Amino acid sequence: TASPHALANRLRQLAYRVRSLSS
Amino acid sequence: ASPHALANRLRQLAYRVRSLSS
Amino acid sequence: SPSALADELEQLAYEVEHLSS
Amino acid sequence: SPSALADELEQLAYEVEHLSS
Repeated sequence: TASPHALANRLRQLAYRVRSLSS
Repeated sequence: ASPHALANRLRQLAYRVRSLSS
Repeated sequence: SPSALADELEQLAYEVEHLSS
Repeated sequence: SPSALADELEQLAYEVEHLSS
């Protein structure tokens, strides 16, 4: 199981990709 | 927040993300 | 794609459920 | 809103960071 910190960092990278979306 | 509450909020937002465009 | 992103968000949510308070 | 969703996900990342294994 990934650590809370690794999961949090993954979630921040996904948030950057969401921010880059257009709608 | 519990792991459950965070996971459910993530799934809620996942649906909203699904509805966006590239 | 947004669907691919949403799929990864849901996978992340699954993993978050395995964590503890 | 993409930026609003991103802000919410970042706040969720803040919460996940403060969980335990």
